[PDB]
Amino acid sequence: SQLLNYIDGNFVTSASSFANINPVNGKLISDVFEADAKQVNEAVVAAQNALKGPWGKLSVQDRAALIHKIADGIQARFEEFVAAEVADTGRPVHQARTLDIPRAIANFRTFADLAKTSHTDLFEMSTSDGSGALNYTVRKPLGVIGVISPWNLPLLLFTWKVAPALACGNTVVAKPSEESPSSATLLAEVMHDAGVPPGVFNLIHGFGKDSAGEFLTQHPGISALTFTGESKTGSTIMKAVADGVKEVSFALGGKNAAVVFADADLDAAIEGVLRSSFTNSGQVCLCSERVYVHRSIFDEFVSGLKVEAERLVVGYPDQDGVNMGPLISHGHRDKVLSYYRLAVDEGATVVTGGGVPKFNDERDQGAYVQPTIWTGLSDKARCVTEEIFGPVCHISPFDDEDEVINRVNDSNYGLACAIWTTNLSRAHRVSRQIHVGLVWVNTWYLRDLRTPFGGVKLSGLGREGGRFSMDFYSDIANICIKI
Amino acid sequence: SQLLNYIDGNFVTSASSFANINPVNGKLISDVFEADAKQVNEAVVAAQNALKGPWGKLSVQDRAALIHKIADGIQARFEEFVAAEVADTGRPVHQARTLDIPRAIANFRTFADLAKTSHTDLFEMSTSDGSGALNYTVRKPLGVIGVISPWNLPLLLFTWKVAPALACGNTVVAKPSEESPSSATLLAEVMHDAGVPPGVFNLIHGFGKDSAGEFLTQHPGISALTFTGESKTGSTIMKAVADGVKEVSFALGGKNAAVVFADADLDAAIEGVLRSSFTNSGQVCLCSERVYVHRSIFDEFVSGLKVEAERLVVGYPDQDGVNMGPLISHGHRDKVLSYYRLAVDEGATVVTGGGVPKFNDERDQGAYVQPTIWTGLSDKARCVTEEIFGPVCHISPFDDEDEVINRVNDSNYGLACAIWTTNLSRAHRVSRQIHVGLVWVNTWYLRDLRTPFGGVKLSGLGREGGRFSMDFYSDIANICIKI
Amino acid sequence: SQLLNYIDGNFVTSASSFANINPVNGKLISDVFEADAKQVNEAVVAAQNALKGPWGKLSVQDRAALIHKIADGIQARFEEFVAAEVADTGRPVHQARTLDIPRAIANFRTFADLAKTSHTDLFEMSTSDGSGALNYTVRKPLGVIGVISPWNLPLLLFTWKVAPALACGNTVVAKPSEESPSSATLLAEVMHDAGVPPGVFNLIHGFGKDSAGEFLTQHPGISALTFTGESKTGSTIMKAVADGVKEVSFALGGKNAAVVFADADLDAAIEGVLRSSFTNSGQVCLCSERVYVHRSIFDEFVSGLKVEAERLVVGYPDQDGVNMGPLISHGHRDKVLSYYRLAVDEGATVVTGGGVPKFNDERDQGAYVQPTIWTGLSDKARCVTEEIFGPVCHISPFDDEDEVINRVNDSNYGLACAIWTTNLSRAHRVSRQIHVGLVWVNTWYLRDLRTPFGGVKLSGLGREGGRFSMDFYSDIANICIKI
Amino acid sequence: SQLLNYIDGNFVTSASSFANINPVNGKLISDVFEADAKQVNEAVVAAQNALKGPWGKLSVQDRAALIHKIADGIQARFEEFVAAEVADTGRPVHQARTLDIPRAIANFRTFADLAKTSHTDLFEMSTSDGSGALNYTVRKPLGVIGVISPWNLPLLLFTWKVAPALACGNTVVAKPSEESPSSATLLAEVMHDAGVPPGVFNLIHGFGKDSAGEFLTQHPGISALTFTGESKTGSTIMKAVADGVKEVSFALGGKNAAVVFADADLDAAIEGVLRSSFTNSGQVCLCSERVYVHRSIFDEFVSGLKVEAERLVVGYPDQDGVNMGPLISHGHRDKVLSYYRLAVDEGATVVTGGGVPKFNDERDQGAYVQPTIWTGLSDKARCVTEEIFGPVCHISPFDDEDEVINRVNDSNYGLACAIWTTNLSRAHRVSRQIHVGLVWVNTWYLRDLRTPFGGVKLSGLGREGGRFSMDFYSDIANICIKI
Ligand SMILES: NC(=O)c1ccc[n+]([C@@H]2O[C@H](COP(=O)([O-])OP(=O)(O)OC[C@H]3O[C@@H](n4cnc5c(N)ncnc54)[C@H](O)[C@@H]3O)[C@@H](O)[C@H]2O)c1
Ligand SMILES: NC(=O)c1ccc[n+]([C@@H]2O[C@H](COP(=O)([O-])OP(=O)(O)OC[C@H]3O[C@@H](n4cnc5c(N)ncnc54)[C@H](O)[C@@H]3O)[C@@H](O)[C@H]2O)c1
Ligand SMILES: *[C@@H](O)/C=C/C=C(\O)C(=O)O
Ligand SMILES: *[C@@H](O)/C=C/C=C(\O)C(=O)O
Ligand code: NA
Ligand code: NA
Ligand code: NA
Ligand code: NA
Repeated sequence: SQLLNYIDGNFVTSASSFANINPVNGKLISDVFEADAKQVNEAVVAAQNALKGPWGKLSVQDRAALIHKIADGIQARFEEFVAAEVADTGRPVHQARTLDIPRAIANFRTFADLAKTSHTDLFEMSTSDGSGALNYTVRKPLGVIGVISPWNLPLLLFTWKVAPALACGNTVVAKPSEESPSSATLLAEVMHDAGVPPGVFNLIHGFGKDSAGEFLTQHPGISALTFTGESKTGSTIMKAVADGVKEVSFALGGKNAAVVFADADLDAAIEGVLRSSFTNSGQVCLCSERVYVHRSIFDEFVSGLKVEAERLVVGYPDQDGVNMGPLISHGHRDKVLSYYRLAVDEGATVVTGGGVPKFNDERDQGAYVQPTIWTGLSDKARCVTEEIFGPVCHISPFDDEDEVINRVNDSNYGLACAIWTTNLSRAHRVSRQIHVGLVWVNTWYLRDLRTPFGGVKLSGLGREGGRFSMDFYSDIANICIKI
Repeated sequence: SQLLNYIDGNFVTSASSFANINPVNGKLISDVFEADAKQVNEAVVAAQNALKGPWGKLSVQDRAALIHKIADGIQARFEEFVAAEVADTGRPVHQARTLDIPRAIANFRTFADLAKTSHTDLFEMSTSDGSGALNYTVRKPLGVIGVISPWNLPLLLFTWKVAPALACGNTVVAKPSEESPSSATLLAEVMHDAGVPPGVFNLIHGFGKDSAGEFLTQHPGISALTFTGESKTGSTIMKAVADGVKEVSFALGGKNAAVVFADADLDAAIEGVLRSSFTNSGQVCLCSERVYVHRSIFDEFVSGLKVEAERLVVGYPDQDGVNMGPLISHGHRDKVLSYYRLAVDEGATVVTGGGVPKFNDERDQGAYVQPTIWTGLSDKARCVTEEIFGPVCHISPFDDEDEVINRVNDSNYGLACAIWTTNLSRAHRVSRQIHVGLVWVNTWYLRDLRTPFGGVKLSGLGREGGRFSMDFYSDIANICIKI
Repeated sequence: SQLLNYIDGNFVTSASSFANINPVNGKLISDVFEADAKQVNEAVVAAQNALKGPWGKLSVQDRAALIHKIADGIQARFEEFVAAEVADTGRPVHQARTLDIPRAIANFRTFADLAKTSHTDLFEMSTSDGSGALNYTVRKPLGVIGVISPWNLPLLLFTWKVAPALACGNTVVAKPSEESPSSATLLAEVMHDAGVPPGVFNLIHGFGKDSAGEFLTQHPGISALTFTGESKTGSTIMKAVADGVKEVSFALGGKNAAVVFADADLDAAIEGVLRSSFTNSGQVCLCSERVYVHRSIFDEFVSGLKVEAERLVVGYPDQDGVNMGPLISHGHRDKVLSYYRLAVDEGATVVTGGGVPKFNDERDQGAYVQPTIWTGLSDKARCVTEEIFGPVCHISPFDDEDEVINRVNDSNYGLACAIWTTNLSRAHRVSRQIHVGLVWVNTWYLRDLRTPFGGVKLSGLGREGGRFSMDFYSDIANICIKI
Repeated sequence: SQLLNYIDGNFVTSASSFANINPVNGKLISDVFEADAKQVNEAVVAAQNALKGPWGKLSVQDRAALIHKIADGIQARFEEFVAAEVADTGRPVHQARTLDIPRAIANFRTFADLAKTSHTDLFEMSTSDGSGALNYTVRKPLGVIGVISPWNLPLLLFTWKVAPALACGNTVVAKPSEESPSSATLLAEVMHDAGVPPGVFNLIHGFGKDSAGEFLTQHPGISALTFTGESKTGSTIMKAVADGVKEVSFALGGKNAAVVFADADLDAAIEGVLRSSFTNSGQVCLCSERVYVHRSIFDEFVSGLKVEAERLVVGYPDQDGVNMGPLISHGHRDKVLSYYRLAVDEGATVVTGGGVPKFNDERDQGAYVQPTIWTGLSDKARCVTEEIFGPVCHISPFDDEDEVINRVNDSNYGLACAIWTTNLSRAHRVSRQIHVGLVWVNTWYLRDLRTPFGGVKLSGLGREGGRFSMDFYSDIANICIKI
C-alpha cells in the first residue's frame, strides 16, 4: 500500500516517505509520502486559485449538492473506509462501522444542509437627516482553511473540520496525523471521483514540527487554522500564525471527570463510566480519566467497575466480542506505560490492569495495554492531573456537592464532564457550575452536531458545531447603506 | 493632577510615575502612577476573587441595572469627562460632546440591555433507546477579562470593551493607553461611587512592552485578552497568551480605501471623503488613507477636496469653527512627518498640506500637522500600503469596476471600505466583493452597535458588537441531558 | 370617582354611564362612561391619523425612551395604581404590590427594550443570470391595534397587550373589562402626562355585545384584535373580524391540571397546589382546577391540602395575613356557587369549603366564597371538565404515567399544566407530552417575559411574549432586490 | 372512475363523481369522486390515529429522510406530473417543466431540511430563593392539518402547504381545487409507494360550500386550516373554524401594482411587467394588474408593452414558442370577460386585447382570452380596484414619488408590489413605504423559500415560509423547570 499527497487535483509523491504501522501486530501497512515545504506552498497556491475558479461560481444549493455527493461517495466505498481506519488504528471493526465512518458521512451531510438553511441579519437605523440607513450582514468564504487533525478518530475528526470549511465555500489544505493517513487519502479519491474542482481540497502528508504541519501553519496564504490535538501543540500553532493574525479554532486536551452521586442509577453509572474511560482504548479527548463517587457507594462502584472492566475483550479488531483494540503506536504505549509506573510510584492501588496483556501471537508485536483502574491518589498527584490518553481512570470518593464541584474544576483543563444523578434539581444545579464546554448527565459522548462544541482554559479556544462552525469558517461582513 | 490606579476598590499610587502631556501645547497635564508587575497581580487576583463575591450572585437584571447606574454616573459628570478627554488628546470639544462621551454612555446602556434580552439555544435529539435527549446551552462569565485600549478614541474604545465584559458578568482588569489615561480614571471614580463591588473593575496605568500592558498579558489568571491597537502589537499579544490558550479578540490596523464611482453624488462624496480622511485628525482606524476615483471625475474631485481640506480649521479644542486638533503626541507626529517626507521621496505630488501649520503661539510647542492630500504614487508605494494614522489620503484614478475592486483588496489589511455611488445594483454588487469587515455606501463611520464589527487579514480576528460580544465575553456551555 | 374615555388626547364622558362596584362590600366606587359606536369610530380614526403624525416619525430609540417614560409614570404613582386595582377587584394589597403593578411596569420596560434590540433577516440567493439577489425583512407597525382585556388581572393583562403594541410603533384603541376599569383609566392619565401624542393611545369603556367591545371588533379601521378572555368570546370575535381578515391573537380559557407523582416533594407539592388552585381566589386562567395524585400518596396529599386550605385567611385586601379577597362580582359568584351545587349533584365529596364564609360585617354584602376541594368525581363530570374560574380543585388518584398523561390531555382546553416530581427523566419526559402551551415543573405561574405564552385547542391561537409579540404586533415585510 | 380519494392508506371512490375538464378544448379529462361528510370524517379520524402510530415515533432525521423519498418519488415520475399539471390547467409544457413540478419537489426538500436544522430556545431566570429556573421551548406537531388549495399553481401550492405540515410531524387532510385535482392524485400514489404510513396523508376531492372543503373546515378534529385562495373564501373559512379556535394561515387575493420610475432600465421594465401581468395567463396571486409609470416614459412604456404583448403566443401547451395557455375554466373565462366589458363601460382605452382569440380549431371550445392592456381609467374604477385574475393590466402615469406610493397603498389588498428603478436610495426608501407583504425591485416573483411570505389587509393573515412555517405547523410549548 502507498499513500500519496493530493495537490491541485493530482496525486503526487515526495522526496521522502515514511512508514505507516499497524498497531495490532507492528506490521507495515504502507509507505506515506511526506510533503515538503515546496509541496505545501504549491498546495496553498492551488487552494487560493481554486477560490477564483468554478468552485467560487457555485451557488449555495449546487455547492451543497456536490458536498452530498462527497458523502454519497463515502457510503459507496463504505467497507473500504472501515478497513482503512481499522488498519491504521486497530480500532474494533464494529466501532468503525457504527461510529467512525457514519459520523464522517454525517459531518458532510449536516454542513451541506446548514449551508442551505443559514442566513444572516438585517439592522435598520435612524439617521440625523431623517432618511435612515440599513446594515445587513453576509457570510463569505474565509479563504484557504488550514486543517491539522489527530490520530484518535481519524476520519471523524478530519471531516468535522473539512466538511464545514467546504460547506462555507472555502478551499482546504489538510494534514492528517502521521499515524492515521489512510481514510484521508481515500477521501481525496472520493473528492476526485465526485468532480470536486482541482485545488478545492488538498491533502498533504507528514509530521508536525519541521514537517508539513509546521509548513502549513507558517504559510501566509492561509486564512485560518483549525486544530484538534495536544494542548501544547495548540499553543505552538497559536504563536506560529500570530504574525499573520490568522483566525484560529482549537479543540485541545482534557483531564475530564465523571461524577457519580449517591442518587444515581448505580448500574447505569458503572456501565456509563466503563464506556467513558475505555472507549477507543481511552483514546478520546472526552474520556473520563478522573472519576469521583459519593462515599456511600464508592466501594460497590469500584467493585462493579473492576468486574466490568475485566470482562472487556482486548484483541483483534474483528475478534468476536472485542471491546478494546490496541493503542495507536509503540511511542504512545511507552508514554502510557510510563504513567502506569508513575501511578505506582505515586502510591496508587492498582484495582485492575496496570501492564500489557500477553497473547502469544503477532499481537505481542502490537501496542496493547490493559484497561486500568486506580484508587488512592491525592488530587495533586501527576496521574490525576495530567492527560494520559489511555484506557485508565482514577476513582476517588467525595462527600459534598460543593466539594466535588470544586474538585472537578480544580484543573488547568476544562473540556467535558459527565454527571450521574436521578435528581432533577441536582442535575441542572450542578451542571451549570462545572467549568467545562460540555456536560453530559446520565450519559456520555452523546453528540448532536448542531450544538456548540469546545473547551475552556487549556482545553481550547472557540467553539465549533452548528452556526459556530458556519461563523468560524466564514468572513462575517457588515454592509451599511445610507438611504 | 494625579492619576492613580484603581485596584480592589481602592485608588492606589505606584513607585514610578509618568507624564501626561497636552498635545495642544506640550504642557504637563498630570502625573500617572505606573502599575508594576506586583500590582498587576493584585488586580487580577482581586478580579478573580470578585467573581465569587456579591457580583457573582447578582441576577442578570440586577447586574444590568447596576450597569445603567454606571452610565448614569457618567452622564451626571458629563462635562468633566468631556474635559478629560479633550485635555489628553486635543480633540475638538464638539467632537467630545457629540461622539466621544455619548458613545461611551451608550456602550454601557446597549450592553446592559443585551444582557437582559439575550438567550441561548435548545436542541432535541433522538437516542437508540427511543427516550431521546435534550441539549441546552448557557452563557456564563468567561472569567477575568484583560482589557488593553488605544489612545485615539480613549473612553469610547475603553468602554466598548469594558461594557460587554461587565454585562456578561465578568470582572475586569483594564489598561488604557499611556497617552490617554484621564477619562478611564474618571470612569473608575464613577464605578466606585456607583457601588460596583471591589475587584469587579480594576484600572492599571502604564505602557506596553515591559510594563503593565505586557504584565497583564502574561498573567495566567486572566481568561481572555481583548485588544484594540496596532496590528504588530496584536501579534505580540497573541504570542504572549498562547501558552495559556487564552480567548482573544483583536481589532487592528487598516489601510482603508474609499471608492468614488462616476455616478456618485460628487459634492456628497467630496464632503464624505473629507470626513473619512481627516476626522479626529486622521487618527481613526476607520479612516480612508487610499481613495480611488473614476477618471472622468478625478480632476474635479481632487480640486474640490483640496478646497474643502484648506477650509478646515486646525486649532484649539474650543476655538470657533474648529475642525481638527493636533496629533496625540510629539512621538506620533514624528512618525507622521516621517511618512510625509517619504511620500515626497516616493514621488508623490502634494496637493495640499504636507507639513506643520505655523501658529506663532503656544500651539507651536504642541503636536499639530496639516491635513494632507497626495496624488501620483503607484499602488506599491509604501505610503499607499502602510498605515500612517494621520490626516492624509492618497488619491488615484481608475476606469473599471473589477480593476478597482482588485486594487482595493490588494492589501494585507482588511478593516473597512467606503463606496460612493447612486446606483442600486452597483452598491450591492461591489460592496459584497470588498474583502473587509465593514463597508459603508454613501456615508462613513455610521455605527449601529448591534452589528458585528471587526476586520479581516491583518486588521483583526473575531468580531464584536451585538451577540458577537455576548458570545466572546461568555463561556458558552452545552449541557446534555439523557432522558 | 368618574371614569372617562380617553380619545385623541382628551378625556370625554358619554351619554350613558354604569356602576363600578367594590366586590369586598358591594359598594359603588365609580361611574364609568360607556363609549358608544360613534365614539369608538372617533377613537379608531384618531388612532389611524396618529400613525401619520409625530409618533410615526420617532426613531425606535426615541419611541423606546418614551415608553420607559410611561413606565416611570406608573412607578411615580405606584400606590395610586395599587389602590385602584384593589378597589375594583378585592385582590389582596400584597398581591397588587408584588405581582400586579410591578408587572405592568415591567411589561412596558421589557417591550421597550425589545424594540431596541430586535432585528430582522438577510437571505442571499443565486439567480439564473449569475448576478444574484438579496431578500431583507423589516418590521413595521401593523396599524391600529384593537385591545380588549378581562378583569382577573386588569392592569397586567391590559399592559401585556398595550406595551408591545406601542413598542412596535402601532397605535391603540383599548377596552378594559367593565368590571375593572380604574387602573386602565389611570394609565390614560399617565400617557397624557408623559406627552404621548394624541390618538396614539385611546381608552374606551363599556361591555361586549352591543357595546364598546363589539363595536371595536367590527370596525374596519383596526388592523388587529388581540384578546384575552373566555373561549366562547374568542370565537365570537374571530367571526366578527373575519370579513376584514384582521390579524388575531387570543389567550383564552383553561381547565388546567396539576400532577403530583409519587416521587414528589410532598410538602412542596401541597403548598404549590394550594397556590395554583387559590391564588387570586382561583380567578387566574392558569389555575389548576383538576389535580391528579399518585394513588400511593393520594390520601396523605388530600389531608395535607385540606389542612392548608382551611388555614387560608379570607377577608379584606389589607387584612393581616390575608390570602384571598372576594370574587370579582356578585354575578360571578352566582356562577361559582351554581358550580358548587353541581359538584354535589354530580356526587362529589366536599373535602372543605363549598359555601360562603359568614363575616358579620360589611363583607357579607360582598362576593366572597370559600376555597373548595372536591374528591370522587369521574373524569367526565361537568365540574371536572368545564372551566369554573373560582377557588376550587378536584383531586383524583392515578396509577400510571401514561394513564395520567392521557387524562390530563383529555380536554377541549390546553392552556397550562404543573407537574411535581424530583426525578430528572420524569420532568422532561412527561412535560413534552402534555398538550398545553405552558408547563411548570415544581412551581407554578413563574414568568420570564421573553418566553412564548399561549394555549392550544380552545385555550387560544397564536403565541405572545418576546419575539412572538414583536412579530404579532408588526407587519413583517420581505423586500427582494435583484442585483 | 379516474381520480380517487386517498383515505387511511387506500384509494376509494365515492357516491358521486364530477367532471374534470381540459381548458385547452373543453373536453373531459377525467371523472373525480367527490368526498362526502362521512368520508371527510373518516379522513380526519384516520389522520388523528396516525399521529399515535409509527409516524408519531419517527425521529426528526428519519421523518426528514422519508420526506426526501416523497420528493425522489415525484422526481422519478417527473413527466407524469408535468402531463397531469398540463392536462388540468392548459399551462405551457415548459412552464410546468421549469416552474411547477421542480418547485413542488423543492418544497418537500426545503422543509425536510428545515425539520432537521430547526432548534428552539433556552431562557435562564433568577428566583426569590436564589436557585433560579430554566425555561425551554420545543416544537411539536400541531395535530391534523387541514389543507385547502387553489387551481392556479396546483402542485406548487398544494405541496407548499403539505411539505411543512408533514415536516413538522403533522398528519394531513388536503382538498385540492375541483378544477385541478390530477397532480395531487398522483402525489397520493407517490406517498403510497414511498411507504408513508396510512392516515398520515389523506386526499379528499370536491368543492367548497356544501362539499368536501366546507366539511373539512367544520370538522372538530383538525388542529389548523391553511388556505390559499379568494379573500371572501378566507373570511368564510375564518368564521367556520371560529367555534373551535383553530389556528389559521391565509394567503388571499391581491390587486398588485408595478411602479416604473424614470430612471428604470426601460427595456428591463417592459420585459418585467410583461412577465408580471401575463405569466400563467395572469392567473397568479402576485400578478400586477395595476401599473404606474412616470409620465416622462409613459407613452414609450405603453407602446413597448403593447408590442411585446402582441408577440405573445397564445395556444397549445406543446405548441412551438407558446407563451400562454387558456384560463382555468369557462366559468373563470366568463368572469374575466365580464371585467373586459366592464372596463370598456368604465371608459378605458383598449391598448390591446379585450376579447378572445379566434383559433378556428378545437381551442375555440377551450377557455382562452387575450392578453389585455388598458389605459385611461380612474383610480376608483372597479377594474382598477377589484382583483380580475386574468391576463390584464391597467397602466396609469404619475408625477411624484409620494403620490405614486399613496395610490399604490390606496387599496383594500396588500399582497405584493414591483418597483423598477436604478437609484439606490429610491429603491430602499420606496420599498419600505409600500403596504404589502412582498416587494420586488427590478424583478418579479423571485422566491427564496426561507423568506416570510404573506399579505396585509384583505390579502392574508399570518406568514409562511422558513421558520414562519415551522412555527405555524407546530405547537410551541414552553417548559419551565424550577431548580
Ligand atoms: N481596528 C480598530 O477598531 C482600531 C481602533 C483604534 C485603533 N486601532 C489601531 O491602533 C493603532 C494606533 O493606536 P495605538 O498607538 O494606541 O496602538 P498601540 O499598539 O501602539 O498600543 C495600544 C495599547 O497597547 C498597549 N501595548 C503596547 N505594547 C504592548 C505590549 N507589548 N504588550 C501589551 N500591551 C501593549 C499600549 O500601552 C496601549 O495601551 C493603529 O494601528 C490603529 O488602526 C485599531
Ligand atoms: N395569496 C396567495 O399566495 C395566492 C396564491 C394563488 C392564488 N391566490 C388566490 O386564489 C384566488 C383564486 O381562487 P379560486 O378561484 O381557486 O376560488 P376559491 O379561492 O374560492 O377556492 C380555493 C379553494 O377553496 C375551496 N373553497 C371554496 N369555497 C369554500 C368554502 N365555502 N369552504 C371551504 N372551502 C372552499 C375551493 O374548493 C378551492 O379548493 C385568487 O384570489 C388568487 O389571488 C392567492
Ligand atoms: C475528542 O477526542 C473528541 C472530539 C469529538 C468531536 O470533535 C466530535 O464528536 O465531533
Ligand atoms: C399566489 O398565486 C402565489 C403564491 C406563491 C407561493 O405561495 C409560493 O411561491 O410559495
Ligand atoms: Na499507527
Ligand atoms: Na500624553
Ligand atoms: Na368592580
Ligand atoms: Na380541469
